[PDB]
Amino acid sequence: SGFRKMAFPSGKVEGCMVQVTCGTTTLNGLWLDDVVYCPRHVICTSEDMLNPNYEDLLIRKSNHNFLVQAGNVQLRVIGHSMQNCVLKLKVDTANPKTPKYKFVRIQPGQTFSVLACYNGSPSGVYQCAMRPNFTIKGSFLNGSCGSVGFNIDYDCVSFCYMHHMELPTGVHAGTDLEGNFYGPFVDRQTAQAAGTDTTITVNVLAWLYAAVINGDRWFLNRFTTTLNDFNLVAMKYNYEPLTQDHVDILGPLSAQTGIAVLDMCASLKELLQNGMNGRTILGSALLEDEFTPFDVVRQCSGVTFQ
Amino acid sequence: SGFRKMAFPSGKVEGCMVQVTCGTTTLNGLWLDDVVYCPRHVICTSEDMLNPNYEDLLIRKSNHNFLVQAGNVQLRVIGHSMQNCVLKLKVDTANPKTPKYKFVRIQPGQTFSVLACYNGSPSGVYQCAMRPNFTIKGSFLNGSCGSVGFNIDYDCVSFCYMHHMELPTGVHAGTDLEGNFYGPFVDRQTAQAAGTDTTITVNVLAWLYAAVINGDRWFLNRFTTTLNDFNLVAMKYNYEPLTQDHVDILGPLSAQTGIAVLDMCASLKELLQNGMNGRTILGSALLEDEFTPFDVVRQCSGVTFQ
Ligand SMILES: CN(C)c1cccc(Oc2cnc(Nc3cccc(O)c3)nc2)c1
Ligand SMILES: [Cl-]
Ligand SMILES: [Cl-]
Repeated sequence: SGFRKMAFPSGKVEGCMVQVTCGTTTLNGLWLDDVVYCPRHVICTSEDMLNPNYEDLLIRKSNHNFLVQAGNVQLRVIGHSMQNCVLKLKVDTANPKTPKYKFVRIQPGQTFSVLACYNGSPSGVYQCAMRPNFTIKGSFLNGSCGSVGFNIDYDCVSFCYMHHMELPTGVHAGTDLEGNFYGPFVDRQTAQAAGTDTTITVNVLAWLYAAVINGDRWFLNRFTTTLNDFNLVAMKYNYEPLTQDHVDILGPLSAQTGIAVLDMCASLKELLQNGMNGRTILGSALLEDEFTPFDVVRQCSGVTFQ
Repeated sequence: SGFRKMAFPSGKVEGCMVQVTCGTTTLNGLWLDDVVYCPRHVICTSEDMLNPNYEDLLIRKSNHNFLVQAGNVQLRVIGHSMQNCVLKLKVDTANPKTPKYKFVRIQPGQTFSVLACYNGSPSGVYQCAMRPNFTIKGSFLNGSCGSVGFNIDYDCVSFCYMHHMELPTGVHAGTDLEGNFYGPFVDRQTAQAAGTDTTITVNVLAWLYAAVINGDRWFLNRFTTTLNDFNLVAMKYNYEPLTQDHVDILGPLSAQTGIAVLDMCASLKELLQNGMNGRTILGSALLEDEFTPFDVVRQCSGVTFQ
């Protein structure tokens, strides 16, 4: 038993991390097969940060201007190109540590592990959720750009995030591995509106199920509700609307606990309308929304999904 | 910026994880050089866990009773012996991925990363604190026994914990890698009292410094406190007493922020007495105590490992 924010083991990703330097600036790159991926603002200086012309800056560069180091071994760069906001440096050697992998663009509300890195060397690993407003709340210092987010299914690493910037609000923004930013953000040193955020309803319900499985049951009540009534409450409390697809995804947790999904929705409704009265759920004094139903099952391997 | 509960990169430890099966009992082992370390209760049957005579059970065991799988390959047990509560299986093949390592017995209040494993395969990684009462509040399901906890310093993995059991209360107990249990616990299926626990006061103060570094400052006040007077309030709220040694350890964080240690104590004194009034610190609605002063500096400094 127990329930803890749990990241994926990072070994497979560690072996892909390298250090990329262009003139002054160093950040991290991801070496897969014979291509290194890194944020394109590596080719930038503070003179250029408010409105970089990335096409012109890249024209001034040549293969040998990109210093790429995998641990202690220097890599030979044989080509470069820009795809959206990432650079792809072709190297003469395929990474012998390349895992089985895919590139994926995740949906808001999905979770992933981040391997925070500096100078191509790993520093730590933690779980993030892609907020509804397409930011993440991580731990990213100077030089952490190019650190990636990922999920592991058996033996395939699905890379879904590369870190590019911290907004003036202190939250974080980045791209998929094709270089496309999550959300409306751009790679320039400017104040940028992140949309209104909201709480990931389906994740709160999954975490309430995890709590019941772990023996925390005080919030269970004698009430039920409708999807429509619940969604009225959710909208009032800045929660994401709950769809039948969400109900469907919560099915296996409903089955293990025997608590109908709409009964749990009535429990959540009461928590939102009355607060938690100073009590806790799974060690937390607020309602947690960064565990997916998948995340919960992984840590409660008693429920039946297949 | 940003402060997150962060585990060490787990790659070096993943390469040492194997599966140990004895009869119908499978758990995890740690393969360093030509020895596989695992909990000795792997040799117990269901009906033997009330009061096993491990000496007699081990005598009855033969090398071929221990099936050890390392990925696709099964190792060949050529030796079996017992060191306190850990079983040591000599194998005819040394681990080529053995990292630089030490065995270390940690102190209550210190933190370490746990690599949760099942059937010899790493499942996830998270950060824990050894509680003052020598338990840990982890996330462990059946078969997780043998999962290890560790720290990394530079390039050396310091193994400090091996998981052995879940207490009937749902917290967790284990040994150092010499097989000595942390706390008053023994490896028999008995109800065992874990001592009264306390909050790690030095860690809470370290975490408050982390919040100030990340822009959370509302808790700060212009109140003064003596160490002795703060300890009167701490004892009322089941906080462990703060010593000069603790004050000294927080020095670097006091220097970085310009907030004297005892002034931070005055801040914590108010938070314990009046609570948080619904406000949060670093996203949390309660006081966090699983970050050491080192953890805070390490994170806010970007320290890496290679
Ligand atoms: C997207 N992103 C992170 C980005 C984009 C383009 C250039 C780029 O490179 C920089 C930006 N800023 C600075 N220094 C700096 C110091 C104090 C205040 C200040 O606003 C800026 N140094 C390099 C980063
Ligand atoms: Cl995830
Ligand atoms: Cl630690």
